[PDB]
Amino acid sequence: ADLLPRVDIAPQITEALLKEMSDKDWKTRNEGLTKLQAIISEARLIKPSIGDLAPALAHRLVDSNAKIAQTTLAICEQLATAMGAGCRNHVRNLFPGFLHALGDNKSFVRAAALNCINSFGEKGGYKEFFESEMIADALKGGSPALKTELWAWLADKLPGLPPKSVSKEDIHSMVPHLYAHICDRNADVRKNANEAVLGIMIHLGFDAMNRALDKQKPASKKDILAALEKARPNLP
Repeated sequence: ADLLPRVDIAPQITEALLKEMSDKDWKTRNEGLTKLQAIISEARLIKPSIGDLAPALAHRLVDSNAKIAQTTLAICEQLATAMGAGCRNHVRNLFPGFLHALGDNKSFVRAAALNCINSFGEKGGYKEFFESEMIADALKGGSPALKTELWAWLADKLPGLPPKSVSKEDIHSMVPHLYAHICDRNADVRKNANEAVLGIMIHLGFDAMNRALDKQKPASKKDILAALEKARPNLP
């Protein structure tokens, strides 16, 4: 922890607040989030201890009501700012929900989701995103919009992350999806997955990716190998 004065808001995350947040009526859930927003604003800077709030927010990130889901993204961004480095403590709960919102039909929601991701990344470190196959699981069953956004993000971020901040094994888990999506039926997915080849290789290296190609025997081996060969001369 840094040496800033930080308020512990855990005592304010009451059973009643959580119950209101999870009411069957979306307007009532919204009232809960309204109270939550005020709690965070009034504290300004907070400790990482938030009671059972993180799993509660995770459910709201994937709320069946779009307004609630959007409001929750805004609250998570507010939470990141208030918590600073402590936000890494809650990545396992919240990141899957952020990733899922990247698949939204509406660009402003995808943007809010990206902003949450990058806020948590900057404040708590990107290291916690590359664990437990959260990214691979999102890519796996992913909508075209999600795959488009997520490959762009990986292509953008991986080349600038030091190896210590990225689990090699978690990057390995992305490789089958990379090899499929390089050939995706969707032109945006194809473009962005190809752009991510270099970033993946910066962390795994050519030999490991080529071994994966041989072992996994995906379709279009010639095109996958071509992509690996195209990226290699651009490695650091």
